Amino acid sequence: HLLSVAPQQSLVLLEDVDAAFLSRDLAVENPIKYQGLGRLTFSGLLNALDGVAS
Amino acid sequence: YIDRGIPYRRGYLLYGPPGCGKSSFITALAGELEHSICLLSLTDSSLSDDRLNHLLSVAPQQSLVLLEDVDAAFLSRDLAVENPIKYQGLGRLTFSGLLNALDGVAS
Amino acid sequence: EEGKTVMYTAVGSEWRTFGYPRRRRPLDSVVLQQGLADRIVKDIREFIDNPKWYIDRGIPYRRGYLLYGPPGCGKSSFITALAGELEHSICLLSLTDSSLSDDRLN
Amino acid sequence: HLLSVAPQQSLVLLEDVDAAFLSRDLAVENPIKYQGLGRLTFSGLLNALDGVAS
Amino acid sequence: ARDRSYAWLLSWLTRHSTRTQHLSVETSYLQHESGRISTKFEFIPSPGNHFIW
Amino acid sequence: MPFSDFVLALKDNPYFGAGFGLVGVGTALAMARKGAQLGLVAFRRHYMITLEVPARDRSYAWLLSWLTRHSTRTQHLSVETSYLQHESGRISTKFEFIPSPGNHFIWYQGKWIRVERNRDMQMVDLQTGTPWESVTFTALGTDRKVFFNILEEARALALQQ
Amino acid sequence: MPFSDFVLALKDNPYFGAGFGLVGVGTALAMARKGAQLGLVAFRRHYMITLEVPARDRSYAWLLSWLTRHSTRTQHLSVETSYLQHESGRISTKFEFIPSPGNHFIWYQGKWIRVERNRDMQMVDLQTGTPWESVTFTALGTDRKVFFNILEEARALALQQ
Ligand SMILES: Nc1ncnc2c1ncn2[C@@H]1O[C@H](COP(=O)(O)OP(=O)(O)OP(=O)(O)O)[C@@H](O)[C@H]1O
Ligand SMILES: Nc1ncnc2c1ncn2[C@@H]1O[C@H](COP(=O)(O)OP(=O)(O)OP(=O)(O)O)[C@@H](O)[C@H]1O
Ligand SMILES: [Mg+2]
Ligand SMILES: [Mg+2]
Repeated sequence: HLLSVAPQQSLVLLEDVDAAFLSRDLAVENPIKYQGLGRLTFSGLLNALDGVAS
Repeated sequence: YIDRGIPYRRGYLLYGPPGCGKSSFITALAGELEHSICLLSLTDSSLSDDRLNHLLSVAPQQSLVLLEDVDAAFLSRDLAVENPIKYQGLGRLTFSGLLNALDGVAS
Repeated sequence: EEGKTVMYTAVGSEWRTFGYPRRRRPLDSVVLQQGLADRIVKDIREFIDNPKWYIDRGIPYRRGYLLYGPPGCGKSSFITALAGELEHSICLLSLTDSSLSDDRLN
Repeated sequence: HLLSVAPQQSLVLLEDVDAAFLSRDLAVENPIKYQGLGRLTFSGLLNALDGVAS
Repeated sequence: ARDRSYAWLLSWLTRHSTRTQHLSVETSYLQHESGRISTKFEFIPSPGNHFIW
Repeated sequence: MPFSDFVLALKDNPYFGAGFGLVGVGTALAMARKGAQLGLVAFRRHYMITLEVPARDRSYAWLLSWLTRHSTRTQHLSVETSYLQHESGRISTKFEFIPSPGNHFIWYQGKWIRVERNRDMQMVDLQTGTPWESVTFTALGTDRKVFFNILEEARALALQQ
Repeated sequence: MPFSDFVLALKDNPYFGAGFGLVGVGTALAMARKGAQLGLVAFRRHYMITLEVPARDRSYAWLLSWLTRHSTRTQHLSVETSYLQHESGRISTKFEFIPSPGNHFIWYQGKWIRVERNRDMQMVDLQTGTPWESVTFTALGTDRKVFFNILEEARALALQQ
């Protein structure tokens, strides 16, 4: 929803993306764990950035 | 389907390396068939087995239910070999719940 | 609701109908191993037809069945066909729920 | 918000910064874990101290 | 409603209510002696003022 | 004694006559109030049609959309900002007006429907933002087909555009 | 007996004549209240325009900003402290006044708009601080273009300064 209602003529800025999810050894591992605080998932971010409803 | 008792349902799986045209093809197919797309996020927080069954039971007619990135909902491979298929998610969904919702008795 | 199968579900601590009455699946539309369907149907109908045999001996008037096997071989379809044949309804219970407790299960 | 509405002619004092986040061996490790109580993250502090909206 | 006296007195009010016509329904499953169970329609006096003798 | 003594005692005071004149006034006033309620109830039961729509149904969404579209020149609207993607490839703000809560009147099919956008009472509901909003279609007549036609046209308009 | 006996019984008491005189007073009083409501409803429906803005829309933000700017000499304001960065490089406190909740009157485009800053009712809302604040633009007339012009000018002012 937030990515769908951004003001026109604006730049969405996701700073320090690497801190959102586990990486490297975990990227090799089966799950890309969400090392965060909310209820966001790697698939959710992937589909929001470029998905069907983007 | 009716004359043989088979449930009138179908499901499709598109798999491959990222960026090869899965989501784009689904969008193009929905456009071609004049259907709509019902985006379902399995790894949600408010999603339960009963809620999943209800949601799959009240989908708008002439629509495609889209479960994107199914492999992220549940643990896999070594866990699939292991006894439980653990739900690596946020809500109260279980592997058996999804299995029975996709093709069960009340589907 | 005749000619169709009703499917209930657990809403709190009561069984409430889920959706609309599903159309019956014909029993012969499910092909099991030779004689299995007839055996199960005869057993369940014998259980239904004889409550006096249970009462006269003190046995609780209950029965349970277990269908096991590799996936996709016809367990759920056979259960639906059996519910249609016996003119019964199906009460779907999800053990791995969040609101389910021992007292609520009882 | 707090860093943006500090009273004029004031010094913001962050005392014992090393206790906010895990360090040394964790700094070598992939995540800089928040060894705290609230919902603050290393990237959040970094962007608040010197970021785009600072 | 914090006493078992409430339960006993409510049951006695259900039983001895004369021909009270301000009742409320209470569905329960009653196991017959034949071995099967059938729905039992039990009426409890609905909230209000009732008079007995 | 209460029967005979009071009758003489009441007859003694001329103010008693005015009081029982006022007693009849009170009895008539209570009767008139009762007459109003029964008349209203009978009129509603026999010559008016009402169709309430909760917020728990997709019918609510379709009917709300149809009310937004077909509102004639209603002047009790409320704003609803949305982003509309133009065919040129860009997106611009779209100012859409929905009838604000209140009593609005339409002239569908030669009748005078009295739609009413019910507001939020206690902010309790499910499967929505919990506003418990509703619409009530009231009209004069005995036929029910008008509301069925309205619902079918709302569904058709939802499947249109 | 109820018909004939009462008629004689009522006619016996002269206070009854004043009673039915008061009965007509009550009937006229009830009619007068009914006449008021229908008159108000008809007047609102036919000669007044209303535009409600919820707090769930960006239009609310733009309209609130435009109300802050264009308020003529309104003397029912409320304070709003903010830090304004001067061009010299330092920041100083800025005392900004927003019209406090109440009924304010403007003279936009030769009309007399009756904006009203709705207050908080129950502290329930989403995507905000949950105050459920609103504004209602009421004006006399039949044209709707005035409110559309107000909204467009609010958007332009938001994109300005
Ligand atoms: N066959 C194709 N023809 C045209 N464009 C394509 C094709 N395959 C991919 N693309 C382009 O790739 C981008 C993303 O494609 P798409 O989302 O369909 O990929 P995907 O296979 O679903 O991958 P992911 O799961 O990472 O989203 C879009 O810009 C889309 O136009
Ligand atoms: N013996 C059978 N005869 C006819 N159709 C069958 C049979 N076994 C499976 N099918 C068909 O396979 C599909 C799914 O079967 P079904 O749901 O009964 O499998 P299952 O083994 O009970 O699995 P699950 O427990 O996961 O539901 C249906 O289309 C059903 O018609
Ligand atoms: Mg994709
Ligand atoms: Mg099964």
